[PDB]
Amino acid sequence: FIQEMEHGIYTDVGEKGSQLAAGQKQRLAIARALVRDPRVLILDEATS
Amino acid sequence: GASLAWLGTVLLLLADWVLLRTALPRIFSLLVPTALPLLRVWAVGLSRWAVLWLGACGVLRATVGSKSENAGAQGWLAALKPLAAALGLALPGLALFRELISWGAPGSADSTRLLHWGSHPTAFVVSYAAALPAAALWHKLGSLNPVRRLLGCLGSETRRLSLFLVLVVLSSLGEMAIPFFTGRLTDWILQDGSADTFTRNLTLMSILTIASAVLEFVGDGIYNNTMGHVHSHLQGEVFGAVLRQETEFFQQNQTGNIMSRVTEDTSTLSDSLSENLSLFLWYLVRGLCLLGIMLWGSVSLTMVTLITLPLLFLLPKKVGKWYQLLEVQVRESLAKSSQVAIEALSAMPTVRSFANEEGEAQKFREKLQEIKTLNQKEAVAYAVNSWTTSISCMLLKVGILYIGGQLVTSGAVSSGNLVTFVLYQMQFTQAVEVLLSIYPRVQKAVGSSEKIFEYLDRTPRCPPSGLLTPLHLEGLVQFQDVSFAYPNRPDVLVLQGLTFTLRPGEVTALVGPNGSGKSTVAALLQNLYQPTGGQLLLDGKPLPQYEHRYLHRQVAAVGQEPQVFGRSLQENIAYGLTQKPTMEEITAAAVKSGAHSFISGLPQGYDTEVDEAGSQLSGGQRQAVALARALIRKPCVLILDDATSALDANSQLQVEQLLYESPERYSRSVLLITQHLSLVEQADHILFLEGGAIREGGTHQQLMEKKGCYWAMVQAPAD
Ligand SMILES: Nc1ncnc2c1ncn2[C@@H]1O[C@H](COP(=O)(O)OP(=O)(O)OP(=O)(O)O)[C@@H](O)[C@H]1O
Ligand SMILES: [Mg+2]
Repeated sequence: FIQEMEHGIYTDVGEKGSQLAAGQKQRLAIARALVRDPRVLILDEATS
Repeated sequence: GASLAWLGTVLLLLADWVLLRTALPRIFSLLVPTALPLLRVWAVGLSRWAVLWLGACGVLRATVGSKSENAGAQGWLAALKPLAAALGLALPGLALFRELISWGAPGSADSTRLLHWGSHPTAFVVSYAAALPAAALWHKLGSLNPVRRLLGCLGSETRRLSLFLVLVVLSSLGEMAIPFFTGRLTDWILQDGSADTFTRNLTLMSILTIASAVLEFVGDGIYNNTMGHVHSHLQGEVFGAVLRQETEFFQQNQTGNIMSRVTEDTSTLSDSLSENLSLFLWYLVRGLCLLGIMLWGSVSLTMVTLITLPLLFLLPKKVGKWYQLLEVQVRESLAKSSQVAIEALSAMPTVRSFANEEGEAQKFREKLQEIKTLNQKEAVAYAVNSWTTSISCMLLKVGILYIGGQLVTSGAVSSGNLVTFVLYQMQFTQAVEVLLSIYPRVQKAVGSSEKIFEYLDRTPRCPPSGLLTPLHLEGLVQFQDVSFAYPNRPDVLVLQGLTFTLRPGEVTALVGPNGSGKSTVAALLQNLYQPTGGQLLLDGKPLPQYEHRYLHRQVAAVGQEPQVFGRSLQENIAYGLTQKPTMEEITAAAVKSGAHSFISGLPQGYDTEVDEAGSQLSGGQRQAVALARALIRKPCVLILDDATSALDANSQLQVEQLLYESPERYSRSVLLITQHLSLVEQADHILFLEGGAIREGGTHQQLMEKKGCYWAMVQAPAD
């Protein structure tokens, strides 16, 4: 869904990610968490 | 037309110069005794005015007969009457005023020697030259910007600012009555043996000072109360206007920005208004008093002073726009800083969980750097404007001094009157400097109020609320070829050709992958957005035809991430009801939604104040509170937007009972957006909204038989 946006990864998401679906927000949060290559990963209702 | 009018005007001028110049003084000297020269002058002036007015009326009547030529000639002729009035009544009025001023020091030479001035060609030319500009100004005035918008706020408060002005004038009169009754200080204080003059003057001065102080006290109280009312009213109006806008206006303008505009721009505007308006009115009154004194001193030099004020006000008129733009930029930067701060302070767990306090600080510092670069220009402009005002008033004083010296050398003005005029003209120029300093502040206030007045004058891009409040509403919703594209990205269609119907007593599940458009359907059914195509009917009529509050108590929705305000749970459950419900209704709703179990266990029960973000309520409890809030209205249409995601087993059983078992199900239609197939399986209708279009529909058995998208979704985990 990122490539379907107007400007790809440079598209403004809105305040509190308002211009997004809930699943898109969860996927973006997962991507943010994974970009760090964390040693410990805590998925708190990451797939609700 | 024009030629006849010009010929008539020339004939009138010649007649006035020939006959009225000489014949009238002789006639009124023979008719009137010599003991009343003022009476002779008044009679001659009245006769001249009458003759000229009759001539002007005749010329106007003659010109009205023909209408073939332009109307400019008539416009010019319109000033013949005031010009004639000035010509006739300039001399007698001055003579009467001079006689009334003093009965022992006549200026003479006008009232007396009446024919010696009426027939005097020099005096005739002087009267014409004096009457021409006064008549021109009067005619120009009679024939008859963001600052007007700024000052329109003081509309309903005129009756109180008028009292303020009256009290200011009374205080000024009391201030000036001291020298006119007690004289100069040394006249009584220095005299040795003063018993009936020192005490009298001291008591009179003290009484006048006390009266002026009390008048100023009352006026200031009235003014401050009025300004407080203005401030409150303006803030309320701005907030209401902001809330009257459309749903996307709040996606273009962010929360902190709007909050800064509503709370901070208005406050600065009102403070500037109050300070500068009080200053302006006070200095206007005192400058008028100083002008009166100056006129008493030397009329010619006072007119010369009044001629040159526009020269002093030229430059401010040029730089006002620069001031406005500067202040607009300053307000915008402050709003951006407010947005950064609001966004950071509302998600502190997220900021700290990623160790990004430094980044938020850096963003705030960047906004503050913008504001700093603007403040540098503010300060430099302040210094330069101060220099300009000081130099302007200094040059005014110097020029008046030079002209007064020339006049005193030429013998036109006596030395004492010249000194008095100079001493009061210095104060007048100081007041002029104060007003010049006020002007940039007004320009900056315009700049500050630009955005809030844009809010106030903005036209919401949404239909107005209707008037339909039927006593009984069935709850039958109909989407007919409804299509929608979000206003920010109208080129993409989120919904394409949705056609379906919600009937009371039935449940219609809306299933599909993420981004399909289900929450968009819920938002359309709540009247948050208007469909671009098709039509959406509630009980056979469009949603905009229903009243706002009626519609929003007849259609209730539990959102995907329900919002809970910072109030007691009792106030959250009943949020928006005109009549506050009784605790029996609130507890019944909580029982229906399953929120009674945990609310009752709270130490304070339903009076438990909720945090701003609702962090006290865990996931599932907040959804139960939102469901109770939806259900307390007894709506005809009930939307559940992924409302069972966080509910535990007990609340899931409660919602299942509410949907498919409760006796009230027959009085409402439910749109059940969900992904829990347990509730979808019992749904009377199922709609697979994939990609914004309903790929399939029907009951559970039919979709399972079709082995289409629904079957694939159901058996995906089993693969
Ligand atoms: N305010 C908005 N402005 C622009 N596009 C938006 C806005 N809100 C949502 N969208 C987009 O509209 C599409 C549909 O969003 P919507 O929330 O209606 O889908 P959904 O199927 O209900 O999502 P989910 O299953 O994740 O809850 C998505 O592509 C989303 O990014
Ligand atoms: Mg959704």
